[PDB]
Amino acid sequence: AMSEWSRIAVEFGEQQLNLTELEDFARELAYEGLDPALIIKKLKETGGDDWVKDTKFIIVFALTRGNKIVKASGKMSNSGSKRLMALQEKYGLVERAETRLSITPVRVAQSLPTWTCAAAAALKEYLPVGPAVMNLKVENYPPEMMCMAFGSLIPTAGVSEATTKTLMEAYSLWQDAFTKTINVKMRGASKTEVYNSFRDPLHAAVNSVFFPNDVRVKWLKAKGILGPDGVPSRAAEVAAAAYRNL
Amino acid sequence: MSEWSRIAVEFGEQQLNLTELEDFARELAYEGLDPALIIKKLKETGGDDWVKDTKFIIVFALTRGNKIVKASGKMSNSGSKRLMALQEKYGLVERAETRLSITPVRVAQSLPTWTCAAAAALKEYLPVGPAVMNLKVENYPPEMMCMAFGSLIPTAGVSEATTKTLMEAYSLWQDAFTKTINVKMRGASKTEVYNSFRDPLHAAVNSVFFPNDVRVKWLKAKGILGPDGVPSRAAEVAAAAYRNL
Amino acid sequence: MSEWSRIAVEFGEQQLNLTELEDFARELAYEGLDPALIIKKLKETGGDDWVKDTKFIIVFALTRGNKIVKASGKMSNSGSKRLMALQEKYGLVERAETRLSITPVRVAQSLPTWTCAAAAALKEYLPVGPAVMNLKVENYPPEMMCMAFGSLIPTAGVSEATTKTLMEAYSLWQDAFTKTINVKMRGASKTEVYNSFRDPLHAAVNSVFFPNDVRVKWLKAKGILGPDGVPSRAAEVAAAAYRNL
Amino acid sequence: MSEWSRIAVEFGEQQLNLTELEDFARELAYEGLDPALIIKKLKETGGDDWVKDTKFIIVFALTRGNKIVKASGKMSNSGSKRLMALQEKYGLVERAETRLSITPVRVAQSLPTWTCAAAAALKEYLPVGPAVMNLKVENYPPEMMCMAFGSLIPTAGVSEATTKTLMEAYSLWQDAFTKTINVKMRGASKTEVYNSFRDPLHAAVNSVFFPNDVRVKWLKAKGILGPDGVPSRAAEVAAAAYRNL
Amino acid sequence: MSEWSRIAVEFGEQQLNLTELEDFARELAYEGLDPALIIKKLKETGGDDWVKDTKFIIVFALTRGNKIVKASGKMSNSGSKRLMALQEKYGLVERAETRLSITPVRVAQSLPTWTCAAAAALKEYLPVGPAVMNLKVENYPPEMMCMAFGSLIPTAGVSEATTKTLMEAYSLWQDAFTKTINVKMRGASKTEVYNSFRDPLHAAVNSVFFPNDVRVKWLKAKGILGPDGVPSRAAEVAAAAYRNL
Repeated sequence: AMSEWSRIAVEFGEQQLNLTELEDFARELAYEGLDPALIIKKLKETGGDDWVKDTKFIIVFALTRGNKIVKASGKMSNSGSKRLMALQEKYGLVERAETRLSITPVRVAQSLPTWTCAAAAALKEYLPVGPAVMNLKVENYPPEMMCMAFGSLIPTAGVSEATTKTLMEAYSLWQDAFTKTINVKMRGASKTEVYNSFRDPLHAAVNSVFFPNDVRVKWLKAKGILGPDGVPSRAAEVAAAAYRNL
Repeated sequence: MSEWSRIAVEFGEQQLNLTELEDFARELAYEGLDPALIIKKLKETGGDDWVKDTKFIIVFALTRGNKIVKASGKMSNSGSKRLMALQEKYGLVERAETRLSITPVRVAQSLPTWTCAAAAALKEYLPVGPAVMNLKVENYPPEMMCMAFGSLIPTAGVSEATTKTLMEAYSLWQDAFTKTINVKMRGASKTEVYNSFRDPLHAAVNSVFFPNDVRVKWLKAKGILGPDGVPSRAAEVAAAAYRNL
Repeated sequence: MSEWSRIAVEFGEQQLNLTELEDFARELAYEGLDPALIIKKLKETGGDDWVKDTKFIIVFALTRGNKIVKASGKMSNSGSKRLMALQEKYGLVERAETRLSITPVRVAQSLPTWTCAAAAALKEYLPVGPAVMNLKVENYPPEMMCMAFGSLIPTAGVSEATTKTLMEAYSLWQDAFTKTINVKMRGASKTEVYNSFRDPLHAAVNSVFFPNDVRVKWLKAKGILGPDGVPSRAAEVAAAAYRNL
Repeated sequence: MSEWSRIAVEFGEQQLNLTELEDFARELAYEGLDPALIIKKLKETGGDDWVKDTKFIIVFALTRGNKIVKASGKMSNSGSKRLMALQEKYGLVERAETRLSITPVRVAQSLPTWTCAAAAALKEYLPVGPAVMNLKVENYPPEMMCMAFGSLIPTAGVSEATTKTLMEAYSLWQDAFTKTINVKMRGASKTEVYNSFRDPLHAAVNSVFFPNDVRVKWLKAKGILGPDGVPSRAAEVAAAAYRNL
Repeated sequence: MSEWSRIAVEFGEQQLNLTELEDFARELAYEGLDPALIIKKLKETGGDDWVKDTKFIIVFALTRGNKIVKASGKMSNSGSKRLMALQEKYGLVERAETRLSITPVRVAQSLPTWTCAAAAALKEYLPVGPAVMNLKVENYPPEMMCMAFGSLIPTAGVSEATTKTLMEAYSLWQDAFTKTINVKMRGASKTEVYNSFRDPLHAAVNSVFFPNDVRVKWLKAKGILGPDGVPSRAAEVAAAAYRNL
């Protein structure tokens, strides 16, 4: 009212919302941890042959050591150090995901989710936070869930909303545990504060559409995490309950 | 007494000038932003694309905040490209250092009634949404879930009791926003957290730019103030929640 | 036994010169500011805009502190322009590093009786005012709601308990100030907080720059002392309140 | 339903090569140091002084750790000179960043039977020695009070319960060391403490450089294992005492 | 077994030279200062201003510590100007980097008996004076309220149990000083801060520079030890106080 600027503010408020375009903007700008297609393309293009061989290796590193290439290269066998650093030069691996284009080894593992989670369980005895830590909270925690990549495999279609919620709570057990075990800064945070530090990445993975739900459900059934009826395992239901109970 | 000592004393014998001083106080009192300068800049720069460009900036502020570069690595390709472009185009910055610093949130703050309505329509997208609020109160007004709602609390055409409830109701989200989003506030009391936002909120409320005669109408239309001029039920329960830690 | 050990042994054998020592201690003691240094600089640099300039600088100190650049980003453009102008005009700084360092607050401290009177006149604009204070005690004396008040407590013309009591009342505000305003010292003990301000508070009180015959007269004329030279009701309560954690 | 999506899927559809994988995991597994790399550098560079030089470094590592420069300003003048000489002479560094980095503590780890032997002799000089271990357990084996003892725990020629006990006894010191010395670990949980050394411990216990037959025969000679091949009273009680938080 | 592996094996089958090792350990153990060095530097550099110069330096150390520049900006002009001159004059540093670092406190520690006397005479000027210790203990010995006291604690000329009482009585001031002055030390257990001073204290007490016979005689001349060579009432009380957390 008072100035032309004041009136402009008021009239801008008088407008009517376009709910279809506001939504688009919202999703356009919504959190996103990675573009799996860009990482797979970068990888396959860069290494022609020897890209499946080279990628897997990057995934075992991510699974067992994280993103910290340089510190890690100094604390490993010579051949593993040698190859790791070779692959870093070769793919331009970075230790921190600054932009959409930055290839961290954990982004690599998150981009091939069903291979990673399978490798996780085969290697459960090498994971930084595996059966030891998990088993003393629940009997038989599904080892495929012991990695950053498992959230991409929780489905949102072909299962009940309750099933999807169970899988997230169960998975949160390991998320919360990994964080505490691994993150120095996070030590002493309430259960909610731990949660928030991973709310967004887990959501973006779940509600992502790159890895198709029908493939998820089948994988889940095949691993026993869902029964044939499409509802969680015993172990999942407990892990979920455990997590709801702190 | 040295010559100086004697000056110091004679300086406190002077009569106070209560208008001089008040004027001084207000001129130096914390000020959140110049919305006028912000709107003028966006319009003069954008031409007519400014109205859409703004809405797009406001949605960014609503769901991502101010950290443009960090957030551009964590979105879609369309979002990121458009956002970087709007930044280059308008001179957008991530920190509100000076009065001329155009931050996404300050843009949101300079078009209040749109932002809140957008926030409510985009409520499921907010970093502190109904997921958070509901654990504290059933039916938290979604128009209160954003940084811009502060400008809409009126101080004229409602009682200072109505005003105060709207601010306590609002302080519930201010609290949860801070505690949820920024690490430097872990294990901090309800009086420390309030203090981290005392200054901006009191300045938002007592801003003269966005007029109170519209604030009351808009609140009414949005059911946060009833027709009798008093808060809704959802507000009163929200105030009560905050009053009780 | 040889021969530096001998020098050491023989060194400790000497008789102390208690005066030598006590003078060394006074020279090396904490000192917060040379008020005369301050006032002299202001009066030489600014001519007579100096009396106006100081008030306005003091109001800045009383309501926003020492943070010249951050504050100026967050205030009316009028206030912002005169602040940066006065900074350059007087070489105002943000941190006291040397005795030469002229900060707003030190300026505030160099004209005590004016500062506390304006603190009183502008209670509602203080970052720690009657709001925070009434949650502690009924009627907390407003003149004590600033950094300047310490300089006004008497070490002569009153009983030593009177002095102890004024300082105990004051530490209510001091403690409140720090906790409310220091980002560090958040989960910190009472004495820990007290230790953050003992040395300056003690230095301020024991200062010889501002005469006690004026302090007592002013304190009585403000009612913080009664005519018999003893604390008021609300001062006695404030001490006990500080005493009682 | 995308080119790249279809790639991810059939990718995750591959059979694992459990041997491919086991090998990658081991290659990428945490490795504390390459003792063979270490010995070979000390012996190529040291010629024959190497033995007596190594002994001196191992002694500094045992009693001051790895912080060469800071420690040299706080010791005797001769020991300080000899420190800095051996540093230039062998490229001794303070942090183990690469596999090539030669730290005193690493040097010590590369010769664990000597190191643990000489640690028991130097028990009164150890940062964490018999005073701390006696407030926890009767008769803590002195050979254990060092970073090198982990390598001496065997996985071959003893029961796998023997091994667990030996790791549990040892963790008592390990836990005490980190709490005593690491300013960060202060006020952390027992688990939080165990994690910071779980990895290097398992790598040491599981290394193949220093042979299990020799580890066992040595521990027999030191009575950390009785003739049967099972723990000592002290190991057993020390084990139990670590277990009980 | 093979092949560098075999070197590490035979390296550990080498007999221990306990003469070699004990020497190494002493050369390498913690040392706080060559006080002879310090006195030597001061006498040669200063001729006879040297005696009065040191006295002044020590008063500085006692009441303000080692931070020359920071403190010189918060004292009288007189004291600031003399302090800086002495720093240029003597090459004074604020931090104890190497054995040649002559810090104020290090000067105080080089002339222990003088310092503790000076400390007791200036007890009210000390950063941790009676105000602190008087709450903890009735009549805490003022000579112990400084860093130099530990060199005075005797190891010979008195019983082992007497010594432990002094080290314990003293630690009460040690504990108090560290907690009350170092912020990084806040929120920390008793053992965490004891460790903070354990090495320096041990190094002082066990030093051979200052002869034990003087220590005892001097302790006696102050009533810290009675004529039979035993701790005072104040001594045993303060020790009890310290063992009782």
